[PDB]
Amino acid sequence: PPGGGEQEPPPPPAPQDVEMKEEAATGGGSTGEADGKTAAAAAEHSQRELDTVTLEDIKEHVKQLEKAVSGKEPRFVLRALRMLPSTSRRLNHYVLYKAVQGFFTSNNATRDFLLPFLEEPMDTEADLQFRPRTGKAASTPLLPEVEAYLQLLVVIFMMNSKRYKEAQKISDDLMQKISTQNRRALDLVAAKCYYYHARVYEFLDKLDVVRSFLHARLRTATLRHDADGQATLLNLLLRNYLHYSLYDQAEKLVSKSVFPEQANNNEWARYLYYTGRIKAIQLEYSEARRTMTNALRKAPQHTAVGFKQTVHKLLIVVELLLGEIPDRLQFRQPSLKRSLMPYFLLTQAVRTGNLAKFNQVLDQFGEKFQADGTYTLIIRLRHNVIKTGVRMISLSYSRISLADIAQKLQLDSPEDAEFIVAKAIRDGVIEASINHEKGYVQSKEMIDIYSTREPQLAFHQRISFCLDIHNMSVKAMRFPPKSYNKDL
Amino acid sequence: DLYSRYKKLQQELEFLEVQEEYIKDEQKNLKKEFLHAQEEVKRIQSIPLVIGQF
Amino acid sequence: TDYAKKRGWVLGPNNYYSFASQQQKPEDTTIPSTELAKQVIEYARQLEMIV
Amino acid sequence: MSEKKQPVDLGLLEEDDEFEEFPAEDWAGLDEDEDAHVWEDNWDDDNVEDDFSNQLRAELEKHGYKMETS
Repeated sequence: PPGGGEQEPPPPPAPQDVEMKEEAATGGGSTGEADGKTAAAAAEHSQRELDTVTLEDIKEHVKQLEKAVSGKEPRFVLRALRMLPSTSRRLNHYVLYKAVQGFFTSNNATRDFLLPFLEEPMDTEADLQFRPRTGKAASTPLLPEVEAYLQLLVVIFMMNSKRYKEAQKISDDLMQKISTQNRRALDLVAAKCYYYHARVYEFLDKLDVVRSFLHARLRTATLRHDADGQATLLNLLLRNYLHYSLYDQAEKLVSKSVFPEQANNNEWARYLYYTGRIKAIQLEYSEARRTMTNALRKAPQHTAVGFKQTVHKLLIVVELLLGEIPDRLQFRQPSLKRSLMPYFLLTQAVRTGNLAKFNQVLDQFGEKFQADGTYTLIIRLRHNVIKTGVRMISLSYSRISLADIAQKLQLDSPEDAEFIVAKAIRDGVIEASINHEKGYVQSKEMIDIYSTREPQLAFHQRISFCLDIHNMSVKAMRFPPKSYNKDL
Repeated sequence: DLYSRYKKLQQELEFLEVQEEYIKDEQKNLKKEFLHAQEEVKRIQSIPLVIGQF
Repeated sequence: TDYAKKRGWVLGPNNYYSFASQQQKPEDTTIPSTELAKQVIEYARQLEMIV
Repeated sequence: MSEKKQPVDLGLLEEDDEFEEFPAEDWAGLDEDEDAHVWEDNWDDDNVEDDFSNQLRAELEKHGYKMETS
């Protein structure tokens, strides 16, 4: 009784100041920032709100707060209500209601007052004037707080929060398309909503509702968008298409439209991993290699570690198809290390390529990579072994023996040697000379680079493409200084 | 007012439009003038001269 | 039978012959010098358009 | 979003809950020889090492016997 009883009212009185100061700082900062001209100043709170969201993703917020700390839940915004002029007595009220809970105690509870959150959104959310931005700035931050701990029958409470979200703003909207900074906020805000109860969705249900409406809301923007939030709404569609769609006459190349200015400094990376994951099933060797390795190298801001094990793991999964498999070399973090701790014996078992042993080795300790689903690219790997090994033979000498290298490829016949080597010949990835003088098969095996071999035409295209990248980077150092000198 | 704001505003679109090629003309001409006065104050600096001491 | 009318190649003395294989004469370098000149035009453009 | 990092990290906590500090200490048996040694070299050394961990690891002791026999 004295241990936690003496340290009980101590620890708590500490996130109160930073959360109230935070909601007054970004609330009064957002309203007090874009209040006069919201249409002139745009997206200044874009990075602010998302950095507060990623700042509160690692909240250790509620650990003990089920027991008599729940006074923060019935309290809310309460700024300048019931009359748009004459808010001075409400400036008194701001200190008053915060001071009422600070005299002795408060009658508090957790799960009772959830459903009448629409009492103020019926008449006045904040002021009767800035109702959209104050409505979303009021409701949308506090809904992941109470609808955190998605488990333990808060899924139904999440459904209540869903129908409240749609019911006040995103059933259609209050004015269809706000066409301001909170329209541009409401894109990724409504998206973030749909990601947040997308766990509720895939938890028991599947694709069959708001996702089907999200094409209509995806095109209700009119098209005149920059389509950043439209792309974020596309990302939940494509992640919904990851687990089971497999049809390619719509999303593959059909969904592929204008390719708008879709940046976010995250959405290139995760959008590109998503389209590389779905473009990874046809075994893309040129494109998804470089650009999916690029999407690995993007998003450095928060972590380069915890998520890029997936684009990394899939990346090396499709890299060992080509015969040349680079391991984890330049990045040191013990998350990808434990990620490849099962994968290491088999990815080193790629290059030597011993059939009967490594066939037993894969399924032998195969637990999670073969429990990862349907054995597809490993079942292509199982006969890609001799193709990458014979590609190492292509990196070795020319003539093919009937005992030495045929026995070495575990493949002992005159027919299958030239036959499957010829299956490497019909690829075109190699250079070989099919000749029979006595029956032995030659190859010129010329891996001579273009150094003194048509160089002008060769790095011709390198000059044009590289100068276009460097010179559009010159555009990228022209225009943001215009975005510097614009205000002054 | 409300529907007149469109066609009233279109004239402001055109008047802000006309500043584009104008600022192109200034930005192309005054740097040529800058190398005019730059080369002209350069050719003041001629090599026959007297040497003093500081 | 079918491949003599499908391929339409030369059928030699008990051998299968391969022609038109890496026979190509390289370019004159003149037309790619013209498109490189167009690249120089577009370098004067992209380097100096807004100026 | 970076909130889809959360179920992937729940998968990571299941991976760390597979073996609890059995691979950190046992693989730290190799890391204590491998810590602060540049791991780009440990991929080449791990490459030819794991290549010859099966057979003919040292093998330079055998080449003197390969002289008269080959």
